[PDB]
Amino acid sequence: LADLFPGFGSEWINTSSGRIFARVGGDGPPLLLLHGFPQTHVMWHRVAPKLAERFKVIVADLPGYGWSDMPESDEQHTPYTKRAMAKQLIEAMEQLGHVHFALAGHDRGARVSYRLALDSPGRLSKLAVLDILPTYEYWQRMNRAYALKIYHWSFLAQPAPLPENLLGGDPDFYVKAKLASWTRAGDLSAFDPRAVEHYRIAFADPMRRHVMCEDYRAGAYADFEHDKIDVEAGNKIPVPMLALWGASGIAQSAATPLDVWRKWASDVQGAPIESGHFLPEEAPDQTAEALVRFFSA
Amino acid sequence: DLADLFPGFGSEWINTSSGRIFARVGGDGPPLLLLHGFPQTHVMWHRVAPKLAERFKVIVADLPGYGWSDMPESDEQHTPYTKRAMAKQLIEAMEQLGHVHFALAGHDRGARVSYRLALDSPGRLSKLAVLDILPTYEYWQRMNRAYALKIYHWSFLAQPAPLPENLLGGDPDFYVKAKLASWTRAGDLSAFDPRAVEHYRIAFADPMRRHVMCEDYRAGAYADFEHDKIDVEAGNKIPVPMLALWGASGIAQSAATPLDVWRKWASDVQGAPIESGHFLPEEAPDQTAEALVRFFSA
Ligand SMILES: [Ca+2]
Repeated sequence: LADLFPGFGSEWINTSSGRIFARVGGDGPPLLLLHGFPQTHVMWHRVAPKLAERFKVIVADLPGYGWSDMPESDEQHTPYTKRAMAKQLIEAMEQLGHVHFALAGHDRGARVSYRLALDSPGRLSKLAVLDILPTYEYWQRMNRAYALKIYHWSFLAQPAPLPENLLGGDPDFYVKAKLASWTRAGDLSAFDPRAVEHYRIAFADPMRRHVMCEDYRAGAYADFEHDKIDVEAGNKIPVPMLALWGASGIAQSAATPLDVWRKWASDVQGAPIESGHFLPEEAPDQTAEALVRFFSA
Repeated sequence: DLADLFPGFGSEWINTSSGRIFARVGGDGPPLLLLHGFPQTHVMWHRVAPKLAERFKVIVADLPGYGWSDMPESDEQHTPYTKRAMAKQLIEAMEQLGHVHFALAGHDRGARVSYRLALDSPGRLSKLAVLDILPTYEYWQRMNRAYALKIYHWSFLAQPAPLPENLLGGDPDFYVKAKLASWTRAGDLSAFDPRAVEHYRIAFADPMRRHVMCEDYRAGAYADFEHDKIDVEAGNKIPVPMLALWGASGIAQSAATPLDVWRKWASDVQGAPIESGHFLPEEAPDQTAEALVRFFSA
C-alpha cells in the first residue's frame, strides 16, 4: 500500500472508543479532513499537500474506517452514529492539543462534520462539507428518483447480515462500482490507482464492511433522528461553513444545495465544482483552492 | 428432489409468442389463473390451489421468466418483464387453453401483472383478486424514508445490471430465505413448507432466473411506473370486480388502508385483512382460500 502523503507523519491517536489513524502534515492552524464511503483518509492525497502549505493538516480515518479501530457496534449502531464519531474525533483532536480546529469532511466525514458542528460548535473555527446535504434532507427527499439514485442508503441500512452477506461475495466489484458510478466520468479514471488499492483493501475486510453498514444503519436511524430534532428545533450550525458540491454529484440531485444548507447553517457559502461526488480526487485543484480560500478567511 | 406439491394437478407447457409458460392445472369449472410473485414460483399456491380446484379449473402459472417458464430475452426497456408485456403473454397463454374470460388471483409481482391486465384488457377478467399489494405507482408515490427501508429491494433490484445480479450472487441462498423469512409474520421460515422453500431456493440459484427478477424490478421502477401513471392521470379505473387481500403484517399495509388506496384504482373493490405477513397463501392458507372461493363464486 503506497504512501500518498509523502512528508506527512503518521499518528495513531488513542481515544476512549479506539485508535484513530491519521496522516499529519504541514503547519499552521489545525485542519481536520474526514473522508467518507467507501474510502479512507487517502482520498485527500491530492489536496492535502496544498492545504499543508497553510495548515496543520490532520487526515484521519473515520472511526471504524481504514486503519482506525472499529468500536464494537450495538443495537442502535451507536459508535457509528455521526454524533458518536464526532465525539471520538473531538477526543482524538484533544490528544493532539487541538480543541479548536477547522474541519472539512466529504460524504460520511461531512456528516460527522456538520453533526460535530451542531453538537459542539465551539470546537470548530470553520467547517467545510463536500457534496452532502444533511442526512435528514436525503431521507425527507427520498422519492422514487432519489431512492433509485442513492439506493445504497436503504440497502446498506438493511439489518445485519443482509448487506454484509451480499457484499462478501465480491467486495472488489462493489467498492469499484460505487467509486465508478459517482464520478463525473462514470469510471475509475479520476482516482489514483494506488488510492483505489487503499479503498479496495479496506473494503476487503469483512469487519470493515460491517462497520460501513453500521454507519449506514446509523444513517437511517439515529443519525436521522438526531438531525430531525435539530431541524425541528431550528438548531442551525453557527460556525461559518462552506458547502462545496459536485455539479454531477449526489447532493445536487434532489435539491439546490446552498438553499438546503441555508436552512441548516446561519453562515454558509456554497460553490459548485465541475465534478462528480468525489470532489477532492475528481477536481483536486478546484477543491483545494476553494478550501484554502475559505479557511484562510 | 423437488416435491410435487399439487397432487392431482397436471403440468402444462403453454406456448406463447414470447416463450413457454409453465403451469400446474387441476380442477374443473370456470378458469382461474393464479399468479405468484417474488421470490417464489407457482408452488406458493400449493396450500390454497387444491381448495380452489374444488370449484374452479385452477391454472397455477410461473410468471414469464420465473420458475420453469421460459425467459424471453429482455431489452433496454426491460419490455418482456413489464407487467403490460407479462399480462399480454399470459393472456395469450390462457388463449392457448381456450380461456379468453377468466378469474385471476395474483400475489406480489403476479398481482402487479394482474391489475395491469385488468387495466389493459378488462374484458378478459371475470373477477380479479390481488394479494398484499398496492399499485406500483402507489408504492413509488409513497416512497419515503420508512417505505424506502422496508421495500429497499424495489430500488436495489432496479439498479442497472450487473450490480444487483453480482450482489445477489454473493449469497443467493441467504437472500431468498432472508426475503421469505423477513416478510412473514413470524420472521422465520416456519410458515413455509420446506418442500416449497426448496423450489424457491432452487429457482433462485440460477443466475439467469435472478437476472430476470431484476429485470422485473427494473420494469417496476420504470415502464411499469409510467404505465400506471398514465392510468392515474387518465382516471382509468379497474372495472372488474376486485378483491384486495392484504396481510395485517404485510407490505401493502402501512398507516392508510390498502382498500382506500384500491378504491382510487378500481370501481368495485372489496377488501379484507388477513392475519399474515406478506405470504398470505402460505402463512394463512385457509383464510386466504376461504376469501378467494367466496369472492370468486359471487
Ligand atoms: Ca454467506
